[PDB]
Amino acid sequence: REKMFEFYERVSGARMHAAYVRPGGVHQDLPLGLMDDIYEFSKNFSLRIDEL
Amino acid sequence: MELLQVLKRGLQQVSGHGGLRGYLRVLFRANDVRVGTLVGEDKYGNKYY
Amino acid sequence: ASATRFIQWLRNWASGRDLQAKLQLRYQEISKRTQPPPKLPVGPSHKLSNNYYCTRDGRREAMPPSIVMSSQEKKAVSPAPPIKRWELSQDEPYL
Amino acid sequence: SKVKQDMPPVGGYGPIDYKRNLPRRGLSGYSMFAVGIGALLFGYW
Amino acid sequence: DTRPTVRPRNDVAHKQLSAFGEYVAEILPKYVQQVQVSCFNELEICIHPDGVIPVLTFLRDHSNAQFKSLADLTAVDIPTRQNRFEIVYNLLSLRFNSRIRVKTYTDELTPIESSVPVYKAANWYEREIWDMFGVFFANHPDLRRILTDYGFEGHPFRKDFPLSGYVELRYDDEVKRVVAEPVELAQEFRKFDLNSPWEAFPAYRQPPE
Amino acid sequence: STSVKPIFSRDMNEAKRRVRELYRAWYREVPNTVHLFQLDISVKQGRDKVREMFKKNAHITDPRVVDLLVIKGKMELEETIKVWKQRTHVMRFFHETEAPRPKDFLSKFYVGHDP
Amino acid sequence: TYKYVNLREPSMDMKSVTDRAAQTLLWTELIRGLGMTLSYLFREPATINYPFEKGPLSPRFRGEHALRRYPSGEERCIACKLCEAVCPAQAITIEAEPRADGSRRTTRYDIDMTKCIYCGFCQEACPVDAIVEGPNFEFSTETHEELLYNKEKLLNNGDKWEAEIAANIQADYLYR
Amino acid sequence: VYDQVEFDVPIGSRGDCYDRYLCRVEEMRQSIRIISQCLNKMPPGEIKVDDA
Amino acid sequence: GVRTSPTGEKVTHTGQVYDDGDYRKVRFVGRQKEVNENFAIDLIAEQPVSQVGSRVISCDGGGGALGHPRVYINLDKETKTGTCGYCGLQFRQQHH
Amino acid sequence: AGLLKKTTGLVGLAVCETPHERLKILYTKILDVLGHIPKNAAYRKYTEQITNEKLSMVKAEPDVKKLEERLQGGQIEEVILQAENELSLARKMIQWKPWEPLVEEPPASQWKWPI
Ligand SMILES: CCCCCCCCCCCCCCCCCC(=O)OC[C@H](COP(=O)([O-])OCC[N+](C)(C)C)OC(=O)CCCCCCCCCCCCCCCCC
Ligand code: SF4
Ligand code: SF4
Ligand SMILES: [Zn+2]
Repeated sequence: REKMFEFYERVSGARMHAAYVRPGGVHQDLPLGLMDDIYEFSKNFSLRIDEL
Repeated sequence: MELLQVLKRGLQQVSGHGGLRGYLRVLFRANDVRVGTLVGEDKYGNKYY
Repeated sequence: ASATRFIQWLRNWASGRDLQAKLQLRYQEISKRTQPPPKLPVGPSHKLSNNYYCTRDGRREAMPPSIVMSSQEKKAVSPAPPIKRWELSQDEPYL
Repeated sequence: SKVKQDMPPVGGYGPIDYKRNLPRRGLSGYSMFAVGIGALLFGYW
Repeated sequence: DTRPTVRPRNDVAHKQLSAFGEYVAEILPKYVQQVQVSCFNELEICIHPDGVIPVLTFLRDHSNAQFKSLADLTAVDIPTRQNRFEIVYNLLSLRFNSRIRVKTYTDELTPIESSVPVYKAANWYEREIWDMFGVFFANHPDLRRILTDYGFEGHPFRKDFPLSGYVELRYDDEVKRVVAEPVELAQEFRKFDLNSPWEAFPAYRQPPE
Repeated sequence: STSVKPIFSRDMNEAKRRVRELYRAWYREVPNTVHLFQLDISVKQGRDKVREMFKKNAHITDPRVVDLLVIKGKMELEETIKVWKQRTHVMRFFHETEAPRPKDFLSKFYVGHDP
Repeated sequence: TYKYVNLREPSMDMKSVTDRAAQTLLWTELIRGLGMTLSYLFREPATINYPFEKGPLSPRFRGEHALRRYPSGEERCIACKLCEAVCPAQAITIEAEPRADGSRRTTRYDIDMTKCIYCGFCQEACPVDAIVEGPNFEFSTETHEELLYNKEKLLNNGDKWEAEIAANIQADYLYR
Repeated sequence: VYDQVEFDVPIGSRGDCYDRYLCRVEEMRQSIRIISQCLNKMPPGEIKVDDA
Repeated sequence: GVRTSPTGEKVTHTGQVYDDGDYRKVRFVGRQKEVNENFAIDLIAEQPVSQVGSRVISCDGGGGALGHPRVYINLDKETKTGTCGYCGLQFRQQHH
Repeated sequence: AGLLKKTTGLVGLAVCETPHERLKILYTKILDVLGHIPKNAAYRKYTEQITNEKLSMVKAEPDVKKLEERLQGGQIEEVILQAENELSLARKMIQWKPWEPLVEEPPASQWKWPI
């Protein structure tokens, strides 16, 4: 969860209350390199679920 | 064999901090005894690793 | 990553999974924290001709609600066609 | 200059696992019981 | 539907929902007062407040409806209307993948009949309406405040209730308890007048008086 | 036009029956409330306050309004009896901290601009 | 599409029945769970040595408010009051008057940081990049009054944090 | 764009707290399934409606 | 610049100071009155006037999108210097 | 029919060993109830039309799984429950009498929005 707050904070600047999704779309574009890091989180997340 | 290497790394930390006196200073001030590359220093005395 | 080979085996055996391939601590595979400057695209309305707002004004295309009835042998109907039964997943029907 | 936007790699990202993987483990039920019975007999003796 | 910025229109739903409105009005003339379908395709049935149970039961149980889920039940305060309170029922039909809104009205003193017999979800929703707007639902299992403080006097969501209320709380050491006192604000709420003097939407222009 | 759905009472005589019944329940309940909440007031003080609240509205003549006031009272009874309330809520009727406010022209004049 | 999470029936052959019995009597599955906790024991902890180590942040981070300057040293703020109008919390209070040189400048610029929700709307609304939510998050106080910021406080924060603030804007102004 | 992503809906059978646990845990897996598709089919263009 | 009152309190760039008989200066007893020492009115005046060769000049404040909205300043009056309404910079037309 | 289902899949809903017979009994019951309703009422004319459709499909198709597909009401046990609900509604309509004209027209501007 801490790592996913880092994805909120990188798009919006807030770990929780981003206020990112607004009527008409979103406030700012994804910063470069974010999707690569989201892929890394997703690649290793199923294992964390299995441990649970 | 791996254990012996690990123990060497634990003693090189003591020398890398300037000896036992330096090693203990950081242990009690910082609760960490890792040794890192000095990126720089500021005008107030803080060191960055 | 700094774990000795014995410890890697011990925790791999106990867990039962190759934990060193999918470590939960990020190392050097993350993106750089300083990135090249972007250059973002422009919208469909960034045009110098044939771009009158009266042709792309959604707010002004909204109309007041239609009044179907007001106090002021048909076949029966449903609010919408009956819903379609779902199909079992072919990826993994049963967990 | 050309547009630069956070976009997927040209070939696409590698496959991402999502299904459950609880590996099967251990010895058979018969074998585990036999070992326990064997330890008792040796200890009793 | 090639205009990038404009919401697409779905006429198939508009024709479908409009017909079902005629269907309800024909079947329940005694209570239905108006049926309207919006530009973004949502059907609203407006009824006399004495048909809440008949209309809701028909929608729940009729085989060409089957609105088994009460998604929400709320109220709106419109002071200018002599019946200031508009009671709104939003229902979901899983069988037909459709939603319908039912509207009725009441005033400060006139009760509405509780819908708990039709949907057991309405118990708490009706309690909230009473607490927040002061509308009484007759024959309710247990009608009592749900969101406001114990002993709170007033109905906050009415348009005539001040935003910051009439009383505020603090702890007093003399009596060694939390006490309520009239509200005084170090910084008064600043009312901003934002409406523009120029009309924006001609299609909704109200006929001149 | 004047024909209106009732709440419970069809006339003021039937409503005033419910007011009196409610006063009975409150009058029985003050002795327990003082004991249970461990208040530092007397039973007479609490029963006086109940009388004051019932007196405030002594002017109404609409059966429907009286029904609502009775409904609201009965709710406050369920709260107090069941100890949903707390000592702070019960003691808010007595306004102990609020220092007396002036109620004569000269006193209002010396302090502020209010009527 | 849908899948069934728990609609499997067991096998009633003797080997399967015996295996389940062993699981019941020898607590195999419970022992399995003990292994996972044992594996985690020999993993490196995720803890950081705060305050000597800090958690990562981005240039977009919304922190302590500051009032900025042009390179000349002149205040960027022109008292337009757009920040005051957009603030969802009514946390900003502004009074303005003509300066002795005729400039449109503020006499009051107060932010109640106990009303702020740190949403950044006031730095979006500003047309001159004057009010910014800076990087700092370590400004906790021993009293409430210390969190009611006036113009002098916000200007000192700008002069205190300008070097970091400007660099972060340089990184993100193309996304804005 | 939930109609352009493929995912399976977990369904219970006994209506108990255990089935709801399994639905939520399996819903986490499907979200990873959706995230993989969103990462690879992310389109270029603007991010807020071009109507100022 | 920061000038001090007869009581000793520092005056702000808005001219605010507590007069001798005001009780509100007790809040500074044992603490401080925070005043920014860089007065923007004094620093802008230090900037030299720019000599340009046109009747009209544009100012964005510097930095492009990091400055202020672009405006155009008329320099046809020789009894004054064109000033920007945003950044306070002054311009003058250079006699051709 | 075929092999009986082990489960409907819905909690609290039990498999019916005699689906066709139960449906025929219920749909026929509904038509009897609708007889008491006045003829011109639209509830009678519509409820008859759909119910007689459903009744015809039960008699035509012996197999349950084919019947479920044609009825488009989910599992046959879901359909049976819906029949019971309509029967309950039909009996209530007789007392409500919603085919009668509107009780009262709303105030002048009750449904006007914006105000
Ligand atoms: C050979 C010559 C003749 C002599 C033969 C002697 C008999 C030998 C065969 C007997 C088999 C006995 C098996 C062991 C006892 C079974 C216990 C039992 O009843 O389990 C059922 C119980 C119940 O399991 P359950 O899930 O089936 O419960 C429901 C039971 N039914 C369905 C039947 C109604 O299991 C447990 O006890 C769970 C305990 C939970 C707490 C576990 C904590 C973790 C402990 C892990 C470490 C354990 C190792 C400790 C070692 C200590 C070292 C000092
Ligand atoms: S960050 Fe948001 S809440 Fe805080 S002062 Fe700015 S606009 Fe107001
Ligand atoms: S929006 Fe910017 S320039 Fe306008 S009043 Fe606020 S801080 Fe000053
Ligand atoms: Zn300028």
